[PDB]
Amino acid sequence: MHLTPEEKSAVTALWGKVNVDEVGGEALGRLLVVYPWTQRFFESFGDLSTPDAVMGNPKVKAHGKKVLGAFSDGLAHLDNLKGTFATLSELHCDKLAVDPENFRLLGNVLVCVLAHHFGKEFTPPVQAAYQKVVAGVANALAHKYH
Amino acid sequence: MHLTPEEKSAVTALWGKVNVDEVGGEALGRLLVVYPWTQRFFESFGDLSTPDAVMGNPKVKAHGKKVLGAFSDGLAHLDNLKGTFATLSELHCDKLAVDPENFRLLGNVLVCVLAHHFGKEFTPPVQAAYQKVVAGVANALAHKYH
Amino acid sequence: VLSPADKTNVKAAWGKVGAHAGEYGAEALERMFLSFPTTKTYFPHFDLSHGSAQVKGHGKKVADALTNAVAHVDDMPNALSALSDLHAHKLRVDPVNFKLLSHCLLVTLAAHLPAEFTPAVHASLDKFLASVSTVLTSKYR
Amino acid sequence: VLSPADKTNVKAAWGKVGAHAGEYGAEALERMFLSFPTTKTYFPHFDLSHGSAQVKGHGKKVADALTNAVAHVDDMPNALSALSDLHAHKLRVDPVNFKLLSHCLLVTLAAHLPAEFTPAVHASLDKFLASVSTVLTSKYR
Ligand code: HEM
Ligand code: HEM
Ligand code: HEM
Ligand code: HEM
Repeated sequence: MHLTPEEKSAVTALWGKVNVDEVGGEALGRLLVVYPWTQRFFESFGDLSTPDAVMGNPKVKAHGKKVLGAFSDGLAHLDNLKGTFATLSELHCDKLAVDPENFRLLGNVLVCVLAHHFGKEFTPPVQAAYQKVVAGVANALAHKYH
Repeated sequence: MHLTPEEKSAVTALWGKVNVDEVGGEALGRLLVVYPWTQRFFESFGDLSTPDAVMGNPKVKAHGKKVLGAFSDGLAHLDNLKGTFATLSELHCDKLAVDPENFRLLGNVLVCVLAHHFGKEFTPPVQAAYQKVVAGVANALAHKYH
Repeated sequence: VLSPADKTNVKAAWGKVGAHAGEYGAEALERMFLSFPTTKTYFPHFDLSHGSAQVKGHGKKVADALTNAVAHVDDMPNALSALSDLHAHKLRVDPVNFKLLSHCLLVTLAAHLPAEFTPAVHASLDKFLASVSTVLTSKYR
Repeated sequence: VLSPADKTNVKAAWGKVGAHAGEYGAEALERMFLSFPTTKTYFPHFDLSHGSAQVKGHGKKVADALTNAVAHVDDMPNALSALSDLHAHKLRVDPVNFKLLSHCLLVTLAAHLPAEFTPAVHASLDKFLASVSTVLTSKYR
């Protein structure tokens, strides 16, 4: 990453306050609602016919927690996101056929969820550091596509 | 810059056949014509009112030749684009204030120009190598923005 | 296209913004300049420092136009004609930048309107900002 | 919006494509698969090998749709309604990919129509593909 010790600390410190379970379910759910076309990958989850049906779907909530989990662990390898997400990158390419653009949509949704949650705490400088992390993660995840 | 040896050879082989004077003027002219908003940086160039006015403007031709010149030099240091383009990156940001998205538009127009010029010789695989190259140059020119 | 639900959602959210639109306008810009520094290339004549009067001023202008847009949600193209003109023929901002401002505007609303920033209102606001972006860039070429 | 000039330009260049539309459709796809590998994620069920009949078959369908759009240049939203529905509801291709194909289509035309691919026509063809992409993506949300 091209994070400043100061930027690194900021990320790290707010993260410490995150409930991954809740932020994960909310980020994935919002994605499926704001950008409806991302639902193409989750037909097996059930009914995503409404915001309510999406936000309430337990399969969604649990996928969300799985996703933020892996994300969460990547924040511990901020100096080598590439190496941390290599296998996950191959998987998303070769098995899931997920367009990496989805990685970027999620990232933005994630930033909105954090703002939502931390109000005042989620200052311009703090968002700037997070924008750098979500972009970095999306890049690491898309790195092994071929 | 995932340039395979064979991709690098292909880039190099075709570049050998290019008349930079000519290609430079066509690529710049075509940019000002296809994306007229880009004309914002050249109000001192005179009449850009029509395609002939643009394509034929001695000022557009001279600047195009300058830009492609710096690009050709870049092609000789595919290994170190960032180093190669650092002072130029700095200038475009600090003095000229050129949004880096302009570097990507120019890259795409250049690819179209190469196709125009080489016909069948600009094969699917050759286009793919140039796509990597213009992206690499666009990124090197944006590296010093802040 | 904005559905009736969408138009409702937007008018509501914006309703809550009220007398703070100007400050939210200013906050959205600050967040844009820090997060997407390439956007600064369009304000070389500004003092982009924190709490700059130019930025505040501009923030009000932007906020006001959004207000006007919400008010004429049914006739945006007509309500923003002059602004579409200005951007296409004078400012000539690259279309990609509109997405960056839109994004910073959502984050700002989210951070100030917790209760109101539901997933359904988020979806509508996003669509809205997209529509406004389309209108402001429709006369580019 | 497409001007009369643009309309003439597009009928003119497409006119020349004639009977090779099919083949140019296939080649544009191949260029896209090679330069923007991420686009492949939408054709996991395809044989994307050089000279694949699946790609050939597909190129033909894409070209038939463009040809249809040219024939109805004054009513594109209607002429392509069905395809708009398909992409929005079944295929659900992310909008960014439309610009990638558009680009490969332009490279293909340039490579085959040296005489007609003038700056003016290049500009018109680009506005055209962007309008086609807009229609195809209009019902996404
Ligand atoms: C922050 C970015 C992301 C991370 C870290 C991530 C991580 C993961 C992980 C850890 C798994 C578990 C699968 C396994 O290990 O076998 C998974 C599965 C999956 N992901 Fe991703 N993912 C991300 C983004 C996305 C997005 C944006 C989508 C689609 C919108 C997506 C679609 C899927 C699908 C369809 C599966 C398979 C779930 C199943 O087996 O039912 N991922 N991802
Ligand atoms: C391949 C990408 C590019 C390269 C290698 C390049 C290179 C150069 C060079 C060598 C100069 C002259 C430096 C000097 O004056 O000291 C220059 C100046 C300039 N460039 Fe770039 N350029 C590129 C893209 C662009 C684009 C896309 C634009 C605008 C759309 C742009 C806008 C300008 C302007 C406005 C000037 C100064 C013109 C003047 O002398 O008044 N450049 N560029
Ligand atoms: C949400 C979409 C936007 C809206 C509603 C908007 C609205 C406005 C308004 C109301 C003005 C002032 C008009 C006047 O001075 O009478 C303006 C000017 C301006 N806008 Fe846009 N804007 C938007 C997006 C953007 C973006 C994304 C950029 C660039 C990143 C931008 C760059 C500018 C600049 C440079 C000025 C002139 C500032 C000055 O010199 O005072 N705008 N805009
Ligand atoms: C203007 C650009 C495009 C046009 C004119 C177009 C047109 C079409 C047409 C005519 C079909 C066949 C429908 C049928 O079965 O009758 C189709 C299918 C399809 N398109 Fe699009 N399309 C465009 C852009 C895209 C892009 C950018 C992608 C993704 C990279 C895409 C992905 C697909 C897929 C996956 C199918 C289904 C293929 C199959 O399973 O046979 N399309 N498109």
